[PDB]
This record gives sequence, structure tokens and C-alpha cells, in this order.
Amino acid sequence: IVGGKVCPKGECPWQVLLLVNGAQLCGGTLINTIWVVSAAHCFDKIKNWRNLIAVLGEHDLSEHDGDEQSRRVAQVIIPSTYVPGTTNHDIALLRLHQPVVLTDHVVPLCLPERTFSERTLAFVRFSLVSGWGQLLDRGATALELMVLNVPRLMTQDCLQQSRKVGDSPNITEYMFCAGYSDGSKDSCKGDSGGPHATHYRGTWYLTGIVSWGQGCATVGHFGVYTRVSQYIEWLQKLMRSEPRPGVLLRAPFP
Amino acid sequence: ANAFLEELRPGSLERECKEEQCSFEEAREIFKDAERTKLFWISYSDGDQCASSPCQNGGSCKDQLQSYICFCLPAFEGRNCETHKDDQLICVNENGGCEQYCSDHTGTKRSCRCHEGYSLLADGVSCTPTVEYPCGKIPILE
Amino acid sequence: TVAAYNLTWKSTNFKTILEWEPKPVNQVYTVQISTKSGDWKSKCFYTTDTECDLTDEIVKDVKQTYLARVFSYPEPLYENSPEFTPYLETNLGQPTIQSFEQVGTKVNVTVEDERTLVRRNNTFLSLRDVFGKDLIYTLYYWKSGKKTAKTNTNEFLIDVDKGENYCFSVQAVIPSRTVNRKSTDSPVECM
Ligand SMILES: CC[C@@H](C)[C@@H](NS(=O)(=O)Cc1ccccc1)C(=O)N[C@@H](CCC(N)=O)C(=O)NCc1ccc(C(=N)N)cc1
Ligand SMILES: *[C@@H]1O[C@H](CO)[C@@H](O)[C@H](O)[C@H]1O
Ligand SMILES: *[C@@H]1O[C@@H](C)[C@@H](O)[C@@H](O)[C@@H]1O
Ligand SMILES: [Ca+2]
Ligand SMILES: [Ca+2]
Ligand SMILES: [Ca+2]
Ligand SMILES: [Ca+2]
Ligand SMILES: [Ca+2]
Ligand SMILES: [Ca+2]
Ligand SMILES: [Ca+2]
Ligand SMILES: [Ca+2]
Ligand SMILES: [Ca+2]
Repeated sequence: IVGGKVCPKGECPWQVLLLVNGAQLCGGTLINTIWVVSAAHCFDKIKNWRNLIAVLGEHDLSEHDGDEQSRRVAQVIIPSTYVPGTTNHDIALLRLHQPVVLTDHVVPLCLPERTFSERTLAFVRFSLVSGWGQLLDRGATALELMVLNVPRLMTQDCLQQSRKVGDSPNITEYMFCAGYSDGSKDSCKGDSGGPHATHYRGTWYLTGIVSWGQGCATVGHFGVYTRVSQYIEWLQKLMRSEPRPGVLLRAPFP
Repeated sequence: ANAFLEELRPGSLERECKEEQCSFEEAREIFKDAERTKLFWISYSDGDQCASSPCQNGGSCKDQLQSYICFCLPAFEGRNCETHKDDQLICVNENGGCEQYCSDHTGTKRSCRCHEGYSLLADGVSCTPTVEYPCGKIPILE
Repeated sequence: TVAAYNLTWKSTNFKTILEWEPKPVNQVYTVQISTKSGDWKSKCFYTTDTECDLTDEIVKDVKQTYLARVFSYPEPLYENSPEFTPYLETNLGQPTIQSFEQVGTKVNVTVEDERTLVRRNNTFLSLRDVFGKDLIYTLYYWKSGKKTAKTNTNEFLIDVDKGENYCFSVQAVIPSRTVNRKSTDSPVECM
């Protein structure tokens, strides 16, 4: 996270930390005791699929306490339309091997219904993005969970206000932009897969996923998030499905 | 206006423009000066656009030059107060007043719903948790 | 569908209405207004008009800078409007001289402090209630030679030659302003 602040322990209870081979990998968003939503590009180069770990209740990667809960990732489901190395459909549904215990420091973020998210939530100017990602462009990651409030933009304004680059990726209907273009605040590489949580009338909902962008807080550029509203059905259908043998699962989309 | 022989009489704005309708000439004869005549004739000839009684639902029209302004009653709005602020109970309008989910319905009024882990209170708009740790809530802040 | 264009702000005494084009032919519109850091609020849902009264929204804080965008239907096609800061841009209506009483060799010309669309506690605030000191009225009168006079209230106390008669005209003016600093001249009145 760039230009943000530390999330007071417990105030980002749905934040997930993804570790591969004990090493830090990406962020995530818990939406129920059994499922975690993250980004698909986080698995572009995973070799040991049997070594993915999801930690909840995390906060300070430097000090352990009893709020921490670990779970092996039993399954990583990526849309069949996602293409490693690219940007479209940057989404992943992860099944934990054992359900996590809901506490004051571990709580899920609500997966909203499609229309409610497109018709209402998408019109809430601000939402929270967080993670243990880089505090600067090409910088080092954070030890304590960082959180940042970023304004949302409609693709049309995002484009009009973003200065074209050497054939960068298109901003599709499966993503949206949020953040600032002055070089002050934005999420970053190490935050990939983390939540873009939106507050609405007393409850927080999942509206996006830290996905991609031109560097981190680059002047004349915004952060790009996976438009989750576009996958609600995909996710629910899958969460009701039976577990598959291997870890990696490419499910058809739509 | 000009009756017979009244023109022999000097000019008076009262008898000529207030008490009757006075053409531009009659006015020019009272004011003499071109600009003074034009500054008067602009408002004098504009014509009260509030005559149509454009403002609806008990509004109040305030005349302007070639236009009006409608001051509406609390429950109204729109150029002519034609908009019923009570006839907008659809989901796209402030989520239909619902706390979480909103569902429009042909003709009838919209219905509200809640996310798993919550329930709809008798007001048909709010939602309360039906589990200890409903999604979207931050424990240490509740 | 064709995205709307030429979105223009029409505001007088805070009565604010956003207009646009073209003449809807198979397409309906929906307006959204907000403050730079506020949530987007919809208005004039699926209207077939090419206008939208945003008075009730902007009067909530005439000092805010609202942006508006018109959604077009047969993310949807839209067009953003120019920024609108009510207080700094709303046109001052045509003044109306309330009266003028003579007291010897002086005249008391009184300007009617018209009301605005700004609601406050179940009532419409006047132009003075809103602009306070930012508002002044200027008098352009003459011995029925041009004469002027400016006041920081809604009245003018001027000297006049006994016997001779006078005609009067006033204007609302917000000196600080850069845009629409004056209203049009009020109707001419003579004692
Ligand atoms: C046109 C090149 C982009 C596609 C590329 N831009 S970049 O500048 O190369 C990123 C970058 C920035 C800083 C150090 C290292 C890399 C990009 O973004 N590539 C993807 C992976 C593509 C994959 N499927 O492998 C990526 O890095 N996603 C993580 C991420 C999350 C949030 C932000 C943010 N809020 N801004 C930025 C980046
Ligand atoms: C009353 O008069 C005004 C004059 O502009 C007109 O616009 C209205 O349509 C009419 O009802
Ligand atoms: C004019 O103002 C409107 C708002 C209503 O109060 C009317 O009764 C009044 O005449
Ligand atoms: Ca820790
Ligand atoms: Ca006559
Ligand atoms: Ca005559
Ligand atoms: Ca007569
Ligand atoms: Ca008379
Ligand atoms: Ca003549
Ligand atoms: Ca005459
Ligand atoms: Ca004559
Ligand atoms: Ca008129």
C-alpha cells in the first residue's frame, strides 16, 4: 500500500495473508469460514500447490499472537478465461482445508448480490484497499497491515484521465479503476488479491480485488481492481460445488 | 392609450402607463431620453410569465424577465414542481431506502431483503444479525 | 444510444436545473450529482426530458462544488457536466424596488430582499440571508444626467432637489464574484 496508514489490529478482520512455502505471496478476502477470494495472477508461478497457506487474524508479520489462524488451501479455482501473465479476469476462489474460527479479529466480508453492487455499492465514492504490499513503487513490503481509502471511477473517466502507454492492457467490464493520479496514494504489487471493501449503511461488502496497474501511484494513472460484481454467480455456484482432486481448478466463465 | 385630445396634455407615467397600457412612444414621451426609455420598457413590456400558473402542486411562481421561478412545497421539485418526491420508491433511488438488498416490483412497492446472517426487522427496511459474527461487521467497533 | 452533450447549468437564486441535448429518440436519461468526495446520488430517473432540477440537492450546501453526469439508455453511456459552485455561480434574479419614502431633501429607496430556493428551517432564505456581506445593491437613478449609489444593506438614503422628480433602478451585485456579479436592472420606478 502506498500513502496509506496502518489498519488498527482487528479493524481489517477479513484480510487474508497468502503464503506459499512459508513465503509471503499475496493478500485475500475471507467471505465465509470456508472460502477466500483473492487474485488469479497470484498463482502464475506456483510450483508447490500443496504448500499454499492462508492466514487470518494477521496484523504484524513480526509478532505472533493467538488471533492468528492457519489453514492449508485445499483448492485454487481460477476462471477458465484467465491467462497467466495477463490482466483480465484476475480472480480466484480458494477453498480452505479446515474452516476458520470466527472471532473478534477474524470475520468475513459480505459477498453482495450482483444488482445491489452495480446499482448501489458501485456508487459509493470511497472504499478501503489494504495489504502488506510495497509502501513505495519498487519498494519494500510492510510489516503491519496497511489500509487506504480510494475513490472509485467509471472506466470512461479512468481512460480520459489516464495517459495512454505503450499498448497497456485494456480496462474491461471485468475491472474498474480507483485511486489517485497525482502520485500520492494507491495499492501495490504485494497487495494483489487483497480486498476493495465498500462501506454501506452499517455493513461492508466486497466490491473489488487488488489486481493491476501502471506501477504504484504513478502520476496520471490509477489502480485497477477486479470488478467482483461480475463474478457473484460464478463464486456462489462454485461454493456450492463439490471439491475437485487437484488443487488448481479452472472453472468455466461465465 | 390615446383618447381624443389627451395628447394635448403633458405626459404622466401614472395616467399613461400605470393606469393604462402605454405604447413605447407614449413612454418615450414621458422619459424623453433614449436609455431611460429603454431601461423602463424592458420590464414594462416583458410580460409576466407567471400568468400561465406554471408552478404545480401548490407552488409559487416568481416572475423574471422572459421566465419564472417556481418555489415548491417540501414534497416537490422540478422546474414546475411537477415531481412527486413521494412517487420515487424504486431501487435505483437511494437503494429504495433499504438497508441492504432492494427488489423492484411491477406497479407495487419495492421489497427489501438481507444478506445471509441477517434478518429483516418489522419496518421492512432494516437488517439485524442472526449470528454472532455476521459478514461486514467489525467486532471491536460494535 | 447517444451520450448526452452540451450539458448546461441554469441557475437563478439557487433554482438550479441542468439541461442538455439532444431531443430523446428511443433513449431515456438518468442524472447523478455529487460533491468531489461524496457518493453519487441519482435524480430524474429514466426521464425522457432533457432537463433535471437539482435544486434540492445543491441547496443542501451552496458552497460545495457539484459535478453532474447524464446517463443515457435506449456501464452506460454518459457525459459529465461542468463543475457547479452554487454560491459563486447562481444568477441573481431581477431586483424589485419595494418602495421609497421622501423625508425633506432625502429619499429612502428600499430594495425588496427577494427569497431564494435555499431552504432553512421550514423557510426560504433571502438573498441577504445567504450572501450576507457578499451582496450589495447599486442604484442607478436620475432627476426626471446619470446618478449612482451603492449600499451594503437593502436600502439607499439619497439627496434630492425638492420639487423635481426622480426615477429609480437597482441591481443585485456580489462584488467578490468573477462570474455573474450583477443581476439585470429592476423595473423603473418614479416618485
Ligand atoms: C501493463 C503492465 C501491467 C499489466 C503491470 N503493471 S506493472 O507496472 O508492471 C506492476 C508493478 C508495479 C510495481 C512493481 C512491479 C510491478 C501489472 O500490474 N501486472 C500485474 C501482473 C500481471 C500478471 N498476470 O502477471 C501486477 O503486477 N499486478 C499487481 C498489482 C496490484 C496493484 C497495483 C496498483 N495498485 N497499482 C499494481 C500491480
Ligand atoms: C407560462 O408562461 C411561461 C413563459 O415562459 C411558459 O414557459 C409556460 O409554459 C407557461 O405555462
Ligand atoms: C408560495 O410558496 C410556496 C412554496 C408555497 O408556500 C405557497 O403556499 C406560497 O404561496
Ligand atoms: Ca502476526
Ligand atoms: Ca391616456
Ligand atoms: Ca397617452
Ligand atoms: Ca384614463
Ligand atoms: Ca392612479
Ligand atoms: Ca411621439
Ligand atoms: Ca403622451
Ligand atoms: Ca403621443
Ligand atoms: Ca416578466
